[PDB]
Amino acid sequence: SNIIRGWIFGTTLDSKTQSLLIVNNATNVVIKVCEFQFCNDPFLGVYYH
Amino acid sequence: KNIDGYFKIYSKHTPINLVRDLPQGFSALEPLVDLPIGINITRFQTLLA
Amino acid sequence: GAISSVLNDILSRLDPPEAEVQIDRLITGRLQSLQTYVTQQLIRAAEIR
Amino acid sequence: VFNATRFASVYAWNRKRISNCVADYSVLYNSASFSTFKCYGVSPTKLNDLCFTNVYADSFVIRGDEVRQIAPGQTGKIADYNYKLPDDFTGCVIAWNSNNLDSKVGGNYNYLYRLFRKSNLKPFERDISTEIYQAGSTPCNGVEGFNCYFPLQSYGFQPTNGVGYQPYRVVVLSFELLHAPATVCGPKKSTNLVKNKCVNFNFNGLTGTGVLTESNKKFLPFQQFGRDIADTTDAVRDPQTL
Amino acid sequence: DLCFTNVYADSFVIRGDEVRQIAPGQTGKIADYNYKLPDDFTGCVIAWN
Amino acid sequence: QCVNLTTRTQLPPAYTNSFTRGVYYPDKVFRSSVLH
Repeated sequence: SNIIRGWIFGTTLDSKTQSLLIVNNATNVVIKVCEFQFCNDPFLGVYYH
Repeated sequence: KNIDGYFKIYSKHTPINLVRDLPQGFSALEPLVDLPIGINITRFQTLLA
Repeated sequence: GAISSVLNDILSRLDPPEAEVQIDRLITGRLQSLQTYVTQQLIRAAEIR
Repeated sequence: VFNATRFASVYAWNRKRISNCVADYSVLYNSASFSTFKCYGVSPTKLNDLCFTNVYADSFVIRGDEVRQIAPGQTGKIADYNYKLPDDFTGCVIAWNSNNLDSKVGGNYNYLYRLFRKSNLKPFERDISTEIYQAGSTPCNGVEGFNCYFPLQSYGFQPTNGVGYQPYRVVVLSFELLHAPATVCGPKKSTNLVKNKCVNFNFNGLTGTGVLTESNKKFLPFQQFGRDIADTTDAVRDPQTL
Repeated sequence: DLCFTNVYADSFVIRGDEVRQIAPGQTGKIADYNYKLPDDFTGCVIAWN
Repeated sequence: QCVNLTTRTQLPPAYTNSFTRGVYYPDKVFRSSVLH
């Protein structure tokens, strides 16, 4: 069901370091290297079927 | 893997028929892209839907 | 001990000032291989004779 | 890349992917300023004969005293701390002077550098972290103080300083070579393809003597060169037509 | 201690950025175009301001 | 973003065997009927 969406590759998983974020938002394969505000539980949900 | 600041990814997709524990088989993984991320990766997570 | 095993790579990469450092490593590696092989043949020919 | 307006700093340096173009270094000789020019893994006379797969330009501005630090196997505040080159670095280093543009009368504080780093990071790595370095035993808690120094300082960029203190621009080229399909190849005109005759072939810079025949081998789309037991190139792929 | 047979002086004036180009196996507007040194060049290069 | 899930059940990290997984092409080079 395409549940694996991507990863977050970082050092400390925080804004104190530079991290990789490879995801897929069902349109484009998004690969970004930014200073991310890391959430404790990243997810992408589908709603109200 | 991230060695010498050169993130190598290797992708392989094949159809399977599986309920349970990882199948006894073989598949040669092929490189898709090459990402010059230039970071340090020690910890990571995985997105789910 | 050289940067590569192929003679055609060093002829396509390095100058003859920098290739004689590298090709003479290939020549010595191939001559010692032949001096290995002729040693293995003469001892074997002494066994057959 | 070489004639841009403003470069980036050394801790965060722009890495523009050079793909699908003609590597002609004779265009740069109209306005040439190249002070040092060293290719460690390759030779500069083969730049027109040999061509490269994935050319990456490493553009940043540092102090003129630390240009020799950009080398595989050196240290410094540039080499050991933020911009490290690999041990197997097969590439070229192109650097030149920038007194006429990057020197300000008052001072150019926009070009920062990393002076305090905790450990020895991996080569080809960028570091945009602005965390306060802990030089002592007390926790810094993200503020400055005793043994708590801000890691990003700036050089003195004035045209009246010493020439070793003057900012030198630098662009370093890195590539994978003779294993991958080549996208960037320079202004050497290709010739006709001759089959069933012993010729002197040149495929993506790889020169040698061989016979070109058709085959039933089907290469993968990421594969260019076919090799043998003896490790020599047994088959290539035509980059123009499939 | 060693002395030489046919010493030839190569006297000219170029830009200060291109002095390292005078070497066996380099390029430039001086090395590649008009003043080229041989691959088997056994000699000395003396330059000054 | 900051809101975490509440249906997470603490379960022990069990172990799994792999048969022959983890093999990739080390470079971009074609090879035919060889053992490299």
